[PDB]
Amino acid sequence: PYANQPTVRITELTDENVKFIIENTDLAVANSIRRVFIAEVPIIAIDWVQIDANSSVLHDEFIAHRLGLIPLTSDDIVDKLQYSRDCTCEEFCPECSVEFTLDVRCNEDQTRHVTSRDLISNSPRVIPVTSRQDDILIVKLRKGQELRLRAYAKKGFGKEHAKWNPTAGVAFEYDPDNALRHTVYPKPEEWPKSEYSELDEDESQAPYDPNGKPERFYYNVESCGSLRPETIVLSALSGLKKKLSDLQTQLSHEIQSD
Amino acid sequence: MIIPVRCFTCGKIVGNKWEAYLGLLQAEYTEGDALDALGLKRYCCRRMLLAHVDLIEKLLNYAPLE
Amino acid sequence: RHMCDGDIVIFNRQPTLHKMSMMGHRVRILPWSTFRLNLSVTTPYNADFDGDEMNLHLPQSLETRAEIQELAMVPRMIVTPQSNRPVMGIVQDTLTAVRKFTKRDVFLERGEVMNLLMFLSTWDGKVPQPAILKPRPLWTGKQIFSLIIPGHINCIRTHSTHPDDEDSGPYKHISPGDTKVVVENGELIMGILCKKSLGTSAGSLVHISYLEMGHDITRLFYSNIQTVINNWLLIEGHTIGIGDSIADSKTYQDIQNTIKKAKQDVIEVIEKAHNNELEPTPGNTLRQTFENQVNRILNDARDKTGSSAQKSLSEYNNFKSMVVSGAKGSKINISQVIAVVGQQNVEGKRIPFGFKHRTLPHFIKDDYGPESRGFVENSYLAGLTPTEFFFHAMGGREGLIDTAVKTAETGYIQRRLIKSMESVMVKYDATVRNSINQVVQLRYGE
Amino acid sequence: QQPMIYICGECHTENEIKSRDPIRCRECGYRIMYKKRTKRLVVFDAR
Amino acid sequence: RVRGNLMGKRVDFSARTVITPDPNLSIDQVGVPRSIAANMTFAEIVTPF
Amino acid sequence: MNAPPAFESFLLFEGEKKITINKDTKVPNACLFTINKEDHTLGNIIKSQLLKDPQVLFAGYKVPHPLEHKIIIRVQTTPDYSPQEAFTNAITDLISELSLLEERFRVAIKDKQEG
Amino acid sequence: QARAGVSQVLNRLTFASTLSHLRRLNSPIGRDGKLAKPRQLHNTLWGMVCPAETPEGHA
Amino acid sequence: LNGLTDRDLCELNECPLDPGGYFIINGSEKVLIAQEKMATNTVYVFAKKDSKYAYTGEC
Amino acid sequence: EITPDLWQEACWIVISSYFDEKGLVRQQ
Amino acid sequence: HIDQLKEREYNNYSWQDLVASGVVEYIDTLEEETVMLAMTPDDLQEKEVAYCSTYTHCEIHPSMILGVCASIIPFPDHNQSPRNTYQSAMGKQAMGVYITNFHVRMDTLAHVLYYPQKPLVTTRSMEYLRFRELPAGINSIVAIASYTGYNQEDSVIMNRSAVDRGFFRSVFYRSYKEQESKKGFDQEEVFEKPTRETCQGMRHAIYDKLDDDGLIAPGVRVSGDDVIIGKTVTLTKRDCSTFLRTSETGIVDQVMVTLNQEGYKFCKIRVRSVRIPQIGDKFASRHGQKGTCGIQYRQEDMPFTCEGITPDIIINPHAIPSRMTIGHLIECLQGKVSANKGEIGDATPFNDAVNVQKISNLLSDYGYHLRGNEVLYNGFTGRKITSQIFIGPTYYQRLKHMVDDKIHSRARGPIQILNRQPMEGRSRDGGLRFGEMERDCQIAHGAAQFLRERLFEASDPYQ
Amino acid sequence: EWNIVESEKALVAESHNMKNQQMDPFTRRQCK
Amino acid sequence: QTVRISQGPYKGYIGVVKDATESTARVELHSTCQTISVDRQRLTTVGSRRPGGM
Amino acid sequence: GSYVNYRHLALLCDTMTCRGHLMAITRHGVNRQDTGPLMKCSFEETVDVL
Ligand SMILES: [Mg+2]
Ligand SMILES: [Zn+2]
Ligand SMILES: [Zn+2]
Ligand SMILES: [Zn+2]
Repeated sequence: PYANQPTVRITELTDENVKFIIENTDLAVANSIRRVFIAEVPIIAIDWVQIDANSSVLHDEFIAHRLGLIPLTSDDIVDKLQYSRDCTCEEFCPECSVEFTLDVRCNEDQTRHVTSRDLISNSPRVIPVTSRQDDILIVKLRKGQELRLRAYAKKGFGKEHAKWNPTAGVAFEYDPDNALRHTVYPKPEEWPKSEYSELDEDESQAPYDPNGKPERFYYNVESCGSLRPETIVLSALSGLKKKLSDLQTQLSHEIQSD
Repeated sequence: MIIPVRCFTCGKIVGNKWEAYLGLLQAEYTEGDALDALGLKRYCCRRMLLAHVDLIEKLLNYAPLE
Repeated sequence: RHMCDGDIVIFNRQPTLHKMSMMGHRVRILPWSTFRLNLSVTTPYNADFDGDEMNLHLPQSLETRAEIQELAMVPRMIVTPQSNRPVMGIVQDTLTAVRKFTKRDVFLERGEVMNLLMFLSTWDGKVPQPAILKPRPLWTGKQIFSLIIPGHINCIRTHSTHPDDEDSGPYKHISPGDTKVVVENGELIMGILCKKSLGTSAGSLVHISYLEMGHDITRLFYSNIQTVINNWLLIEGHTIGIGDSIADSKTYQDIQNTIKKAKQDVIEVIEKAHNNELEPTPGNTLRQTFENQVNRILNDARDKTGSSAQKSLSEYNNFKSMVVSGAKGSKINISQVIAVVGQQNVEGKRIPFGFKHRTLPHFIKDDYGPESRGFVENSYLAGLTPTEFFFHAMGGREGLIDTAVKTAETGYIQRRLIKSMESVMVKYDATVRNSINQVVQLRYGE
Repeated sequence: QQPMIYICGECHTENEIKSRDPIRCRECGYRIMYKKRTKRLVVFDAR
Repeated sequence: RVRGNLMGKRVDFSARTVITPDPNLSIDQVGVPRSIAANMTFAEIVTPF
Repeated sequence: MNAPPAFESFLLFEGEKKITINKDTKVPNACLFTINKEDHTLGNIIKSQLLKDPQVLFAGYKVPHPLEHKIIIRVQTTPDYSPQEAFTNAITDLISELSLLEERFRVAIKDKQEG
Repeated sequence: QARAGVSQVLNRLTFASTLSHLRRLNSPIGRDGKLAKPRQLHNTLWGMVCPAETPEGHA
Repeated sequence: LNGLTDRDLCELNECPLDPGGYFIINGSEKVLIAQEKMATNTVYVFAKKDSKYAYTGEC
Repeated sequence: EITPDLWQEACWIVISSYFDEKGLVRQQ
Repeated sequence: HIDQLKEREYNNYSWQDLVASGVVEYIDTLEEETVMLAMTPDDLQEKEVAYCSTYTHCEIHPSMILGVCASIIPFPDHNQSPRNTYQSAMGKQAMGVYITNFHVRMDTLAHVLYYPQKPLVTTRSMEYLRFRELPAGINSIVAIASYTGYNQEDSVIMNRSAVDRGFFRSVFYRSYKEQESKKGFDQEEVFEKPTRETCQGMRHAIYDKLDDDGLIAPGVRVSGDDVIIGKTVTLTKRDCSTFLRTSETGIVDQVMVTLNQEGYKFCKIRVRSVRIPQIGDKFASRHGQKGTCGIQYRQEDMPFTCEGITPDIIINPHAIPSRMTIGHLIECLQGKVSANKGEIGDATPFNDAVNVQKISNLLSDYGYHLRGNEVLYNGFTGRKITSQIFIGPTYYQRLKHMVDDKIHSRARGPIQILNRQPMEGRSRDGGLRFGEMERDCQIAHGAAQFLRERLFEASDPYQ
Repeated sequence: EWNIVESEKALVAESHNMKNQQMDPFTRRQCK
Repeated sequence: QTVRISQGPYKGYIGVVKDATESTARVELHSTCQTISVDRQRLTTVGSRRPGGM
Repeated sequence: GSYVNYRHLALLCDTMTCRGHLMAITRHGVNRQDTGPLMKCSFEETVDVL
């Protein structure tokens, strides 16, 4: 009547994605961790843009939309900042936000490519993905136009909006061989073998297994560039733990109150 | 009108690849090869470079001044 | 005060053909801005959730609110007097989902069972004994569905794929194909549920529930059916694709052979008519009998191809599942998709000669062959020839024009019918009269 | 002291047009002219 | 007059909005939005209860 | 125009409780836990963890309406084991398992880098 | 006493609509006629008039 | 804009993609729908039955 | 010389030439 | 001729050359009845059973019969004629970049889409229709299935994360026209801020929002029942100025002022509005599969394939068999093939070399099921779905039938002048008509009190 | 230009591989 | 007048007060096309003037 | 293949055969009945009957 002892094994560690395997755990925990990877992951992003002069051809809101989707590295800043909603001051304080500025005006004859590199941030570590591969194209200006603005970044998670969605695409998969029969293939011979399939090329699918629980969940968390993959996993685990702790505290208070 | 910043389905940044895609297509590479040369595995992110129409150019033709 | 949750309104759709088009509903505010309503209530209104519009009036008097609540309400207006059968029935994906849910080969674990019971507004709170204790507790789809049936209902219905030569022979009370629905004490025992037992048909399970149990009980029955079947559909899942439209590569051979045989037969008929051998059938001229024979040959060929296609499907096919469930489709649709479309008639006849003695410039004069008069030999999966494409367009246009004229004529017909018997009623003297107190019937409906 | 500055149609040259005056550019002379962006706090939420 | 404003009139407290499916609601319920609910009203008599 | 904001899915409103206990009357030792501003993430793991415990006769959650941010968890244990302590133990052991999983993942990462 | 609808407002909602509107026909027969011979797609309309593009209301 | 290069069209706040062929009345795009009628100077021999004549040689 | 088989490509060059010489709204 | 024509543009070769050379010929409808037309040149002439062997002409390409809106339909022959006609009528209602110089136009009711991608499968006919340059839709990863139930009776489920990233996010403009004129000898209009003192007739709305010239400046927040132009007519003055229509809630793009033919001050203002795709918006594909978005789920809730590819739209499987739109399925399969390969595919109506078997064989060469089905996972619990869902790219459109432009309500609004009954029309803030058929239905229900209330109490009380 | 040459090479390749064409989903009319 | 929400979930938005009362005040949000009813104390005037005028 | 309860058919038949002669459902058969001027104008021929 207690929990289990899951094991972890990394198969590929890079600066763009990680492929780990989790064994000896329930399917619900795996799916929940996945949904946390996508939704509930603190990360910094643009959420308040003050446009002062936009003579471009696009709409006034289009600039804000594109700026909202520009990732910002927050390897060690997201854990320090606090949610603007829970701030105890007025105006976007640097202790709970990061300021940006963009002032580009096409003067020469050739057309400009206003890229993310023009976002001059006040903080050193909170910068768009241009450290170490072109930059995110914002808009194109022509001789006579300009784009002056300054925006602030805040902490948020994907559940609020897609801008705070660090993971590009999580490849969640378990039981490569259709052993638990959770999916019935009308013609097994017509399907290809999974990447993690240990079955030989002769047999189509593993035989049935009545007394068999799902284990060995494979993951392929792919970072967009803002947070490192392993960092995404650690943040998700810590956040899920915090949610459970808060729920437990609330439950204890409710029981005590009754 | 302009290349999006991220793939609608997946979420991977694709905004910073339109210029690279055009350059690779211009040099010698074809589309089917350039897409995987840039690093686009999933087919959901490959439509952004194949389906996208670049209409910002026609818009820039109507320069306000000079 | 503003409209709050629990208030009574009168939701209505613009074309009010019959009584079951303006029923009261209880209010429930939701964030987004779109009217919503249970899918079962879509059949009466004839709505389609494809950009429709539905009005919503609101009374301003406790008198009228109570009157609507007691007379015009959804649970109270389940059975209609026009055909004394239910109007709200399961006619969407829930129907196909439940059909697959009640097959003999449906087994659920404790987790799934306990998850499905949560979506039950009338659960007594006791877990039923599993149908298979060892080697592992496994419930069965029918056993879970029994708890959804309220009260002690008893009814007998037949499934869509019920072979007629089964009651006469042995295995009457134990059917190998799991047909012959049998419910006792409100518990499903045999058969697979389909439109024949859950849809809008006389004697359906919902009809029996309404007649025996109260209207609110039937309402809870509908709610539980949808809330459980839709949730289990997540684990099951339903779809459709090319894999469900491909034949077995032998059915194509049979279809091609049949089509070639039909072509040879029609050519032989034409040759006989040319050489003056086909004698006129009684009651018809030579051209009439020639056309009738050709049409019969083509229809027989189409039926043979459709039957061959139907017999060549697999239980996992989705078209067949949706057709046997009766949710949306028919056998002729599968026949047209796979085997062959058929003849593109217009004005109850074959394609006429718009040009001088020929349908289109491509075909030569006096070409009464099947493909030259509308017979579409190909199928929607394998594309269509341009000529048959144009003929198919002609048929669709004929149908559209028919629908437009019907939509314009039936309204006037209904208006005249309503303006001639708008004052007739049943007085307290248990007799039907009109505004002039002239007795029309000593007893309503004799 | 705001004389309601405008922007010419084709010249894109600023012009000071006051009430009870013809709508024409200071040079060349056209009949089309647009206004300038407001000076208010145009603040959007990149949502 | 007869068919225009005596047998078919225009009534207040009405609405007309697109419809969408919602199986989580019972057959007798209806998912009205918030704007229409706040715009309409229901005259209720005061009572100490 | 009536689209709800995005913070109403996780942030609590003034007056709304995060968790409320309500005893059921149809069977003994059965309570329905109603959670506010949560989704399947925080209910499916608890459902499974309760399923692991043998003393829990019944366990399962639901979502009264997808647009509404609320989930009801119904628990029924043996008469000698109240459902409150069952919920507490499920949360406690789940937290312990997540912490251990995090530690193992961290050590695996630190060993993977040059090792 | 004259005809109606001969000169319509060009629907500039999408380029396809503009192309369609600029190449559209209209028969002078009375609107919503009981007959059904002129509405039916005739065999001679091969390669001259699109057999699929047409309204679905009364016209 | 008779045979004018796309450069000028772009400079004149117009696009080379516009099909054209639509009048401008009071700043509104008016288009003339192509009306169809019976071909003139051709003999038609109909057979109207709802009349006193068996055949009618309209021209 | 006649163009056997290899005609799907030469089928649309004529269409391209026609649409280039005469526009879509050329009749008006 | 083909060689000389393929080198056109460069030298000077055009269609007139073919016509003069004596290769093509214009045959009109009256002469087409006396020629033995042929469909294709190779197939219908080689040597077989002697059909006619006297062909006089030969068509260019069979698919050329289609018109304008029908041509953009991929695989029209694979679908039933009514659905092709529905698509042809709905194509004209698709939003997008309707003209490149849209920022200069001041038309009324202009819609523009942010990211109008190009169809992954383009017919050889739309190359001249100019569709690829000005498309009207976005290629979405559509998965035909019944995930939850909110997409059952002709409805879809869009991805909230996709909308957040700008999926089918379009804009809505609304231009205005208003000018001063000499009404009479004493009557005269003039643009001027109607103050609270001199102007007698005046609205209970905000007026300092606009500048002194009387025209609201660009890029200013506006809402329903707000003054947009400062017109005041002297009788002291009457506020004869217009207001933004109720339930518009936009922002001013630009303000244009000029003189009309008469010589008076004429000005036009257009207000934009970022319409985020919400439930109730009508969508449609290129095959007649209309529908309205029922609910929107976030990415975490939507299902997913073996990798992170969540469907963007989920139509009802049941809409396929009754309507017989296999062309839609073929389009989805070919789009999957094209995306995997990396080049646009061909969907010409009659091609004799595009079947399902060959496409399936191509798709099998990339690690995907030959029929396009794939294994998803329940986005909630994470259990595999038993049925292999059919997911793949597909080109979808968005119609202008927004829900905000149709939603309407009423509570003792303005009344007419002739018969004291409510107004008519959403713009005039009118009530719905309680038609005679509704009266007959109510009589059938026998609810006389409700009937009398609707016809007297809430219609036109009078003593 | 690359698409034009691609189409021409596809046509010549299709003409070359004229060994056998046995496919199920395709048909054509054959009158008389 | 133009105000700015300094506390609460909408902290950071900018809008113009439409209808004000003794306790609450309706403020139309600039970005989103929706009007909310936020408490007056949560607002902070920012104004929009034009110094100079010469 | 549809079904309609016989009661409705019988009621329609009796109403069309109540006054002995076959009253037509059109304006020429119902307005001849001595129902009342306010009821005849509703169906058709408003000003004529008034
Ligand atoms: Mg409909
Ligand atoms: Zn702060
Ligand atoms: Zn993608
Ligand atoms: Zn000037």
